[PDB]
Amino acid sequence: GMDAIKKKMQMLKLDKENALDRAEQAEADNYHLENEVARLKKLVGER
Amino acid sequence: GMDAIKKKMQMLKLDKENALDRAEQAEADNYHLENEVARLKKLVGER
Repeated sequence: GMDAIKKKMQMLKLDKENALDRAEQAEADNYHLENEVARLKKLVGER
Repeated sequence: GMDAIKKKMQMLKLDKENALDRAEQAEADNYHLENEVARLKKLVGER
C-alpha cells in the first residue's frame, strides 16, 4: 500500500545519497593517487 | 498520490544507478592507480 511505497521511495533516496557519497569518496581518493603516481614517476624518471 | 510516487522512484533509481556507475568507474581507476603505485614503490624501495 501507500506506506510501503513511501518507505521504498525513502530507502531509494538513502541508496542514492550513499551511492553519491561513495562516488565522491572514490573520486577524492583518485585525486590523491594521481599525485602519488606523479611523485613516484618523477623519482623513477622518464618513460 | 501513489502514481506520482512510482514516477519519482523511477527518477531516483536512474539517479542511484548513475552514481553507482560513477563510483564503480572511479574505483576501477583507483585499482589501476594503486597497482601502479605499488609497482613504482617496489622500483624505488619505498614502503
